[PDB]
Amino acid sequence: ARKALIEKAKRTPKFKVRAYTRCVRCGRARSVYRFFGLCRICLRELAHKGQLPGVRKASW
Amino acid sequence: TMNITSKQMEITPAIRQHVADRLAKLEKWQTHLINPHIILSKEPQGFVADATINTPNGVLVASGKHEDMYTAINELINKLERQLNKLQHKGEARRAA
Amino acid sequence: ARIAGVEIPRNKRVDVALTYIYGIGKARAKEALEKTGINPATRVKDLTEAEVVRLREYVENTWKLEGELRAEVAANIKRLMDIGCYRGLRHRRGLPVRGQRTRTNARTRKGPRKTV
Amino acid sequence: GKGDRRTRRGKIWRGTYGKYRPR
Amino acid sequence: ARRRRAEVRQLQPDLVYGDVLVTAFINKIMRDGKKNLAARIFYDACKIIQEKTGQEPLKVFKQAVENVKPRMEVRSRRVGGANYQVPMEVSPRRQQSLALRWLVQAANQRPERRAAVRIAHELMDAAEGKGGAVKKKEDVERMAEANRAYAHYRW
Amino acid sequence: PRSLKKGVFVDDHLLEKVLELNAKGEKRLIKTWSRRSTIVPEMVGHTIAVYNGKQHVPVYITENMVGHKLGEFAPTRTYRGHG
Amino acid sequence: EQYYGTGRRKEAVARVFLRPGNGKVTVNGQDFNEYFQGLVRAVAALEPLRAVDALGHFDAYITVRGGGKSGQIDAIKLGIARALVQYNPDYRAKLKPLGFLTRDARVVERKKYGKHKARRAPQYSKR
Amino acid sequence: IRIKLRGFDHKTLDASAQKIVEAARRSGAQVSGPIPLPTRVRRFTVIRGPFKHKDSREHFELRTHNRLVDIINPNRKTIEQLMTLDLPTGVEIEIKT
RNA sequence: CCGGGCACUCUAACGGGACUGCCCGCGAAAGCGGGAGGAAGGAGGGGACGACGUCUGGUCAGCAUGGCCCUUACGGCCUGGGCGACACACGUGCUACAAUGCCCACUACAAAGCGAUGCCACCCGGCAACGGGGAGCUAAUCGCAAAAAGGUGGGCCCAGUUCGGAUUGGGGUCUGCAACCCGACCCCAUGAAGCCGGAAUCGCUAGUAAUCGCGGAUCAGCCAUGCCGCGGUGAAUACG
Ligand SMILES: [Mg+2]
Ligand SMILES: [Mg+2]
Ligand SMILES: [Mg+2]
Ligand SMILES: [Mg+2]
Ligand SMILES: [Mg+2]
Ligand SMILES: [Mg+2]
Ligand SMILES: [Mg+2]
Ligand SMILES: [Mg+2]
Ligand SMILES: [Mg+2]
Ligand SMILES: [Mg+2]
Ligand SMILES: [Mg+2]
Ligand SMILES: [Mg+2]
Ligand SMILES: [Mg+2]
Ligand SMILES: [Mg+2]
Ligand SMILES: [Mg+2]
Ligand SMILES: [Mg+2]
Ligand SMILES: [Mg+2]
Ligand SMILES: [Mg+2]
Ligand SMILES: [Mg+2]
Ligand SMILES: [Mg+2]
Ligand SMILES: [Mg+2]
Ligand SMILES: [Mg+2]
Ligand SMILES: [Mg+2]
Ligand SMILES: [Mg+2]
Ligand SMILES: [Mg+2]
Ligand SMILES: [Mg+2]
Ligand SMILES: [Mg+2]
Ligand SMILES: [Mg+2]
Ligand SMILES: [Mg+2]
Ligand SMILES: [Mg+2]
Ligand SMILES: [Mg+2]
Ligand SMILES: [Mg+2]
Ligand SMILES: [Mg+2]
Ligand SMILES: [Mg+2]
Ligand SMILES: [Mg+2]
Ligand SMILES: [Mg+2]
Ligand SMILES: [Mg+2]
Ligand SMILES: [Mg+2]
Ligand SMILES: [Mg+2]
Ligand SMILES: [Mg+2]
Ligand SMILES: [Mg+2]
Ligand SMILES: [Zn+2]
Repeated sequence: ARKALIEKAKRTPKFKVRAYTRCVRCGRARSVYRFFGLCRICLRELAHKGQLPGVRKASW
Repeated sequence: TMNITSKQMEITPAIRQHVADRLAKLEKWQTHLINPHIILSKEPQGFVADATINTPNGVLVASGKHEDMYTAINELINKLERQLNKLQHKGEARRAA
Repeated sequence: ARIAGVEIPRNKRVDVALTYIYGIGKARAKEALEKTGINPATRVKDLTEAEVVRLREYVENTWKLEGELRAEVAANIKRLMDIGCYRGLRHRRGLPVRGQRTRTNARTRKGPRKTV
Repeated sequence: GKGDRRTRRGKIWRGTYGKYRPR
Repeated sequence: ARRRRAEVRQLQPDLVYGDVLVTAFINKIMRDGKKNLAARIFYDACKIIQEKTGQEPLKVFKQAVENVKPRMEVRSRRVGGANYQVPMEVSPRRQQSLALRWLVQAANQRPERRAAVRIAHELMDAAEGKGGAVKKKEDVERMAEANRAYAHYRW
Repeated sequence: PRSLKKGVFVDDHLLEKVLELNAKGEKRLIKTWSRRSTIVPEMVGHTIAVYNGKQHVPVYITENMVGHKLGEFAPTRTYRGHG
Repeated sequence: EQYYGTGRRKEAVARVFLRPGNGKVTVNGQDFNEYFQGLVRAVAALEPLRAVDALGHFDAYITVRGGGKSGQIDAIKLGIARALVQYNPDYRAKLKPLGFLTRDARVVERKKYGKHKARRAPQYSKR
Repeated sequence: IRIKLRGFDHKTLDASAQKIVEAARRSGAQVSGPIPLPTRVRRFTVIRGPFKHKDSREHFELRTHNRLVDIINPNRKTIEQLMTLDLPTGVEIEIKT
C-alpha cells in the first residue's frame, strides 16, 4: 500500500487535520521537509547532484 | 538475568528453557555470568546461535551454526566453554618467575 | 489534637506547620495567615492563644480536611470503580490511571518488583 | 528541583509560565 | 601518555594573595565550574582562620599543605603471582596534588554545616598535626614503611 | 478536558437517535461507533452498544455516569493477567 | 589626550578608552566595582597597568558587548594592555612577557553529531 | 532611493551590487556604497544512510546573502539605464523609497 | 533620541599572515631540542574529507530492480480499535537523594536561529494556563526575548525536611471534526521511592570534562527528558 497512499495525500481531506506531507520525489511519508517538499534521502540525493539551488555541503 | 531473542523466527517457551538449561553448563566455572544474551536466527543453510556474556574476567562472544537448531546451540556452548576456560586460567600461566 | 485534629509541629513557622495537614499546602498556608492577619513567620510555639483559635476557626470552616477529604477522595475512586469506567478499572487492578506506559516502570502503582 | 512544576526552576525546565513563574 | 611526558599546566596567581598554590586549592573546591563560589569559600574560610587564630591565613594554609604532603607512598606492581605494594617516593607535583585533594576531601567529611567553616577548621588542624587529612598522609607513609622490604622492586 | 466555551460534544448522529427514542417512548438498542460522544442526560436509562474495535458492547447508562465518554465503558484491550 | 585599545575574548568585545586622571573606571554606564560587583575575577582586568605603574594614573572609559562577565573581563585586560602600548611603544616589554598582549584563542568547540557535546560520547554496552 | 539585493551565491551578488553602485555613481550623483547585511543561514542535517545508522549525518546549508545600496542623489537620469539592468539569474532586486 | 559622523564595535566580501623562514646547539641528511620576533609556532584549535578491501554487514519498508507469489483480493475506500497492553527482563536517558544546597524578591552578562490563516510588542480580564483588544515587522528595523548559572538581599537549620516531585482526587485552559482508549499546560489538594547505589561498566587530555540556559528541524497540538546546533561559567590529571 503506497501508490494509493501517494494519491490519498494529494486529495484534499475530509478534515483539515488529516493532511500530512509526503515526498514529492519518492512518496516517503516520514522526515519530509516542507521547504523542499523532499524527504531526507531525496534531499541529500538532489543536493549532491547540484540540483538544489544554493544548497552546498556545510562545514565549520 | 538471562535473555533470549528469536530473530525473524518464533520459538516456544520449551525451546527457551532448553537454552537456559544448556547455558547452565557454564555454571561449572563458578564465575558470575552477567546479563547473558542468546540470539537464535535462521539462515538459508541452517540456524545461527549467537551469544554475548560478560564475566568478571572478560567477555564471551561466540557464534554457532548447524542445520539442526539444537546442534547449533550445542556448538555455541562448546565455543563459549573454551573461551571461559581461557578467561579463567590464562592468568595462571605467567606465574613462575 | 490542636488544629485541625493534627498536632502540628511547634519550633516551625506557621505556614510551614500548617502544611503538615491533609488538605493544606504552601498555597493555602498563605491564605490562612493573610485572612486572619497572622505573621506567617511566627513559630507555632509563639502563637498567642487568641491567634490559634483565630487560625483554627478559619481553617476548619473553609476547607474539607483529614477524614472528610479522605472519605471523599475514596468515594470518588469508589464510584469510578462501581460505574465500571476505564479509570475505575485501573483503580480496580492497582495499575496507573493517567495513561502512562506500563511495559516498564509504573513501580509506584504496582509496587516493588515481583519475581517469576 | 527542575522536576517540580510548582517552583520557578520547574517552569523554566518545561518552558512554561504561571503563578510560580510569571511573564 | 605513550609519546611524551605531559606538560604541567601553569595556574594563574590569585588576585587576593598572588599565589598559584592558593589557586590550585580553589580549583579543587570548585564544583560544576562555580569558581566564584569556590573562591568565596576559601576566602570566607581565610577570614574564619583569622578570627579564630590571629595570624596570617596564607601562612596557615601553606603550613597545613606541607603537613599533608606524603613523602613516600605505596604503588602496586604484580610480581609473578602476587601483587606487591611497592614503596615509592612522591614527586613534588604529586605531593601537592594529593595534599590539596585530601585537604578538601577530609574537609567535606566534617560535621560543620557551612563549606567555608569545614575548609577553615581542617586547615587549622592540619596546620598543626590533627585532622583526617594528615591521617591519610600518615597512613600512606606508614604503609610504605611497612613494605620497605619490597623497595628494590622500584621502577 | 474540552474547553467550556465549546459545547458538550456528541456526534450529532448519535444525539439524533436519542431524542427520536425519547419523543416516541423509547427504547431500542442503539449500536454506535461514537466512543468520543459524551453521555448527556437524555441518554440516562438507555442501553447502547459501543464498538471497541471488535464487538458492540451493551452499556446500560445510569444516573451517575453522565459527565463521561462512551469509550470509557467498552474497554478495548482483553487482559486477564500473566502466568 | 585620549587612548584606545580593542579587547576581545570568547564572545566578548570590549572597547576601552584611556584618558589620564585619578583612576576612575566606568564600564557600560556603570562604575567598575558596580558592573562586576561580587565577582572575584574582576581585579585581573586592571593588571596590565599595575605592571607599568599606571594604576591610578588613568581614567577608563570602557564599553562592553557579547559573551559573559568573565569573558568581558579578560577582554578588558587585552584592551587596556592594547591602549598602554599606543600610549607608549616601550610599554611592550614588561607587558608582553606578562602575556597581557596576546589574544586568547580558546573558544567553544562546536558540537558534533554522534556525541552529546563537543567530545562527550554516548554511553553504550559493549557487552 | 533604496535598492536591496538577495542571492544564494555571493560572487554574483557582489558583482551585481558593483554594476549598480558603478552605474548611477557616474550617472549622477551620490551612491552610498554596497553594505553587506548579515547572512541568513538555513541549515539541513540528515542521516547519510537510508536506513538506521543514526549517528552518521551530513550537514547542508542554504545561505541567503544580502546587500544594500543607497543611490543617494537620485536624478531620474539614473532611473533609466537601471531599467535595462543586466543582472545575473541568481540574484533578486527590490526597489523602495 | 535628534543634528552630525564611519572613528570605534560590528556586519561580509576580498586580501595579508606561519614557511622550521630567522638565531643557538645535535645531526650525514631528513629532522629534534631551546631562543627571539609575532595575535598565532612547528599540522595554531575545530570542520569537511574515509585507500584496495572486510564483515555472504545493513536496507526489496525511502527509491530503483531480476525472479517468485496474490488478482471482487495478499489490490482499494471507510469507521472503530491496535501500534501506548504488563507477572517480568536488558539498553539509552531525565530528575534526584540535599546546606558548594532549596525557596522567594530585586539586579545583571550571550550566541546561533526562527518568524505574513507567521512571530506578537503594549493594554485589559483571569492566582494561572489562557482569553479579548491591538501596534510593529515582506524583517541587522518589528517580534519570539526572559537567557540561566551568576550578583544583591531575605528565609530554611540537617529532619525523608521549605530535600525529592512520583502517584492519585478535583477544578480549568488550548489545539483539533474529535483528546475514553491516547495530548500538552495551568491551579488546589495529595507528597511516593530515594540517605549516593552489588557483581559489573561508560565518557572525557582544555575552553575539554562538569555544570547552566538558548535555538531549530519534524510540527494543528504533542507524549522532546530525544536529536542537530548555540553561547555562559569553567576544572583535575597524564610517572609511565
Ligand atoms: Mg490493504
Ligand atoms: Mg511501488
Ligand atoms: Mg500532520
Ligand atoms: Mg510527513
Ligand atoms: Mg527472553
Ligand atoms: Mg565439552
Ligand atoms: Mg499537607
Ligand atoms: Mg501518556
Ligand atoms: Mg541539576
Ligand atoms: Mg520541592
Ligand atoms: Mg576531589
Ligand atoms: Mg580521605
Ligand atoms: Mg564573530
Ligand atoms: Mg569586588
Ligand atoms: Mg558549551
Ligand atoms: Mg550503539
Ligand atoms: Mg543515539
Ligand atoms: Mg572603513
Ligand atoms: Mg620542532
Ligand atoms: Mg586529506
Ligand atoms: Mg523496493
Ligand atoms: Mg523486488
Ligand atoms: Mg522466466
Ligand atoms: Mg482510515
Ligand atoms: Mg490508534
Ligand atoms: Mg512504537
Ligand atoms: Mg499505556
Ligand atoms: Mg525474562
Ligand atoms: Mg529520557
Ligand atoms: Mg545527570
Ligand atoms: Mg540529613
Ligand atoms: Mg514523606
Ligand atoms: Mg524510605
Ligand atoms: Mg517536601
Ligand atoms: Mg483531572
Ligand atoms: Mg488521547
Ligand atoms: Mg550530586
Ligand atoms: Mg567492580
Ligand atoms: Mg585525544
Ligand atoms: Mg531547548
Ligand atoms: Mg508542535
Ligand atoms: Zn524522498
